[PDB]
Amino acid sequence: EVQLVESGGGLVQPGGSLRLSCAASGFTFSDYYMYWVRQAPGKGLEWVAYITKGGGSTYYPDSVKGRFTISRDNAKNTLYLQMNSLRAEDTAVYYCARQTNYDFTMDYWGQGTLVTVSSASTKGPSVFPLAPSGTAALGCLVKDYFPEPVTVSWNSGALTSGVHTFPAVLQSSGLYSLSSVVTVPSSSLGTQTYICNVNHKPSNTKVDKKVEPKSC
Amino acid sequence: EIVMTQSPATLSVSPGERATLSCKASQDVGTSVAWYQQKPGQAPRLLIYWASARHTGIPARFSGSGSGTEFTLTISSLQSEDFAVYYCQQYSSYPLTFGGGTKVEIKRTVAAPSVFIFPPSDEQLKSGTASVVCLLNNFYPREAKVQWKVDNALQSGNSQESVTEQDSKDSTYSLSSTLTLSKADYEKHKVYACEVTHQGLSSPVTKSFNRGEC
Amino acid sequence: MMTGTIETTGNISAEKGGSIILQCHLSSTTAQVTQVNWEQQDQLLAICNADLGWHISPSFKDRVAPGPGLGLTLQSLTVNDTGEYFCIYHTYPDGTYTGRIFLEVLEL
Repeated sequence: EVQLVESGGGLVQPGGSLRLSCAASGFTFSDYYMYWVRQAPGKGLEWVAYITKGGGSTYYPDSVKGRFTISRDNAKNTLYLQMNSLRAEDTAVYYCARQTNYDFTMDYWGQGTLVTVSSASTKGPSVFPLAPSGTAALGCLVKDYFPEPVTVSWNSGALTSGVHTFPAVLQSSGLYSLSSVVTVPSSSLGTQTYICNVNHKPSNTKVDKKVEPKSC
Repeated sequence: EIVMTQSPATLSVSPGERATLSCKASQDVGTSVAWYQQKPGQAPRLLIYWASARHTGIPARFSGSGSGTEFTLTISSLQSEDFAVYYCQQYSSYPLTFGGGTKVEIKRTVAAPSVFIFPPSDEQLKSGTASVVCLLNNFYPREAKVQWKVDNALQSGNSQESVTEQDSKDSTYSLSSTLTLSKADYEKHKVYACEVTHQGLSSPVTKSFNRGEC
Repeated sequence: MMTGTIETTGNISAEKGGSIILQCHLSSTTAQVTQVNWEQQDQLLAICNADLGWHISPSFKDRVAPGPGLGLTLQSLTVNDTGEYFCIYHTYPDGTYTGRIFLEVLEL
């Protein structure tokens, strides 16, 4: 089964340099032409690079020409994107994608790496409980962190239906916060326990908080 | 560069109906147009290539057409899962260009929100700031309004909201308003309210607590 | 087991700046030709897809025109065009047949 797994995204400072990688599995990598595509937060799709089967020809749009370099290691089945002189407008999810062997477009894509270019520094979040007072609601508030992203599970992936994790919001602090909530049977409140699992990999923060009706 | 224009950028279509997305080209691109479907938090997947050919594994109610400069994507028997942003792309000449995207919102029947208020945790109050949050759950359409009042004083310029993307199975939105305050001003007042209006509500819905009770 | 053969238009020497026709033909098989590629060792020039027709690679748009038939017309030859060209037939149920054309763009 065809797989494109990307890594190397992160936070890096203006003018800095970063190298993304994309590991291919499930097809003959050396047979395929490859691209990188980026997408700014809340924006559309921007083609960024193109490399031939072998590596002998490369193309880039002007926006990025000179600073980004696409390469490949067909022995390791891995595609790379070398980024230099990173400016603000390079913040984006970066996708790798293989070219159709039946046409000249983009057949299959990786999940993407977020690349954040900024002067601000990594900060972990505080996890606070949203406690329940039919159907009942509760959840976790995740306040003051940088950069994105943060991931929230419930009961370490067990509790999945009824969960809403909201888009992060940038506060005036220049820091982000969000909330995750789940709706549950009210009957289930005094019996089964509800734990959120907050993970902020940039700050190497992992926290599990349990929400219960508050001790008044 | 060849400029791909997708307009409207937004379309609201009822379940079961037929959506028609448009993609114009600043110059002739032949039939070297593709269409991608991008669901939230997900990589784009390829729907149509060669202007009208359907990628394998793609349901037959997706169909593309067009040549030259005017292209079209048509989603028949539209359903909740089809909520996505759809981009056209030309590969006739360099540089490769994507269109702006057209978000297809599924225009389901009106659903009133379910409101919930959460007072700040004591563990947060140990740090000087208190956050009071209000949840609006599984409603349609998107437009909904939230007013905070502390001791019946309407709050302003101290809240922030976030809406989820349209749900892929029931096509509703959910919303969170967050009131951020000093612990100082939090402790100087006692009743905290979240008041919600919405097209599915015959009359405004309020949810309250009194700081220090239960 | 795999009976077909490729004829070609033969190895080419041509002056800079002209246009020239390259073509192959598959014979002595009845397999269905699902796709024909034109390549250059590392570069894909054009795909004639069974029921869709011709697409020229975007990096060759104005250098290559499709046709005649399953062939190509290279348009304004430069010394850089010198090299081996391949017509690659994807067929069912025989498989992949390949024919080779060498092109030498001279500056007499």
